[PDB]
Amino acid sequence: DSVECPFCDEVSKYEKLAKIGQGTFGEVFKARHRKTGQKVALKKVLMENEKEGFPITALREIKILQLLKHENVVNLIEICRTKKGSIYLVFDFCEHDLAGLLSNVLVKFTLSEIKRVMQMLLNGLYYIHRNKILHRDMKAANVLITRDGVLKLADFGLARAFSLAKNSQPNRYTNRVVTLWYRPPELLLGERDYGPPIDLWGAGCIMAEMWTRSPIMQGNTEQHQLALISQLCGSITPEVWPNVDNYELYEKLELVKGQKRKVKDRLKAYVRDPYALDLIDKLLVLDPAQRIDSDDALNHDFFWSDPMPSDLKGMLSTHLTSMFEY
Amino acid sequence: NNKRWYFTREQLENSPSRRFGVDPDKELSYRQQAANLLQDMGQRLNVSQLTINTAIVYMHRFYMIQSFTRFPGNSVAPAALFLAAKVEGQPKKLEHVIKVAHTCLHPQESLPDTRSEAYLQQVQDLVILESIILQTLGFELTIDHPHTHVVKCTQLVRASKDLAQTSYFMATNSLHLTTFSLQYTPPVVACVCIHLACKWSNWEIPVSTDGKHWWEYVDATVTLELLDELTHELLQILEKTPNRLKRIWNWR
Repeated sequence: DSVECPFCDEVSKYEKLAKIGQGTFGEVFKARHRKTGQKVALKKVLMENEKEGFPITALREIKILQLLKHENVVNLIEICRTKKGSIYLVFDFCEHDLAGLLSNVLVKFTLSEIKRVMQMLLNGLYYIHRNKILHRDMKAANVLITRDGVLKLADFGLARAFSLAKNSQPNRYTNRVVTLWYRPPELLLGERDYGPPIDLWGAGCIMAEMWTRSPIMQGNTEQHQLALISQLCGSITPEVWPNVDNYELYEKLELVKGQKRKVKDRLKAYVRDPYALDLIDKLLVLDPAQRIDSDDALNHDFFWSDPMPSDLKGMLSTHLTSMFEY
Repeated sequence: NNKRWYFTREQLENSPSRRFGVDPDKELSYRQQAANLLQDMGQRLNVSQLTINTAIVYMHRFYMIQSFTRFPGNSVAPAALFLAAKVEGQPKKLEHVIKVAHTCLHPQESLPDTRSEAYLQQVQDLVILESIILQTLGFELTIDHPHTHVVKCTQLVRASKDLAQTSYFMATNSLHLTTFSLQYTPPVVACVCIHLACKWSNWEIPVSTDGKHWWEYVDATVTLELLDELTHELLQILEKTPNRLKRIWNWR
């Protein structure tokens, strides 16, 4: 027979449409409420092996999405079952993502619009950080925008909660997180007591990506990355980055010794505005404790200069009526 | 919203189990029994009381939707616990929780062949049940407990260590023995725990310099009249519980 279930609707009440994102631990359809036409995104809980009942990392994600209710963070509407069995995460549908826009050449951003995007992106980071959450997966692909031009951070699959590390016991978080290209130096050198700044780095890589239309530092492996970074920010030394020696991989990874900071310069050609440059710079700072934070970044003169942040709705509609996603 | 898992006295009366032949009295004991099973298991599996409480809350809420006649306490508990453990950052391995559950319910029998079909089925059985639990709870697994406020609520009346201890005991037994957690917010239950703890320890909480009673600093909705009714129900069932009261009795 059947079991009572008042608080978990069958996913049948949504009509699948098209596979929109093929990320890791994410099989993302689009869907339509069979009654209201309301569009949603369905993330089916992978259960590849999971020989330990419901996937804990899934429980983690679920706890987090429920806690984050904010305008620049994706929205979990509910959770649905199938009646083996399957579990679906249901979110408010958003029509574009930053990856789909930056690649499509039919799309162009004015300086002011770009300002709004970053303003929205940094504000969202301020929120989650204020809620002691790390996103740990910063990349254009995980940044969505609705029809009405609202930016929303998404995919908290890798996200985890963080604590104030005192009592003489540094944290042991997982080290191999966030995509390679958008990954920060602290993690490559094998840090396990990292914090908010790791997402800020990601945010840096995105800023540039707004003008360059392409992930600025593409690396084959963790070694090719670290070099590629140093070839933009300069050489990793105790002079520029105090106590960077303590890492077991410091030069025990054959790091390139001769490099001077060539960030502003290598970018001037793409981004013209001197303010934008100055920000991208304080975001792509090597030493995490010297890298700019969500709060201060917002207060940067960039967000307060003649070309003031604009709303995006007009562009999105006039631009294309289609949704940009791989 | 935030009232879904809180019920009225009439609602508790007309439970899912009532509608299948179960007397109020019968049912309340099924709960206590499940709680006991949990407490026992959790100790053996070496999880925090916090975890065991979360389990107990899951169990309570669960049987406000499902009936004991369809789901026997003995099968739901291990699943509830298993879930609570993962949820609270103390995961226990599935086999590990089945073993312990077995020995508690059948202290004599020996564990089946971990290769047999019998065993494999009770493994699938628990995973299924944990699923049903998740669904019945609408995947709302973040729980808040009186103990959080009772550490802060005792600090608020500058209580003795003994009076504090005693308070926690009330707190935890309230969870096992009564359905308070299905009726009153954690803050409130904490007050009920402390009030009774005073009455038991012949401790008198001094009225504020204003005239306000200590509980108004915790949950405005709390009236002495209520506290007196709850502490009465709580003490009543405690007295019926063997050896329980003995643990806080002043013997000197």
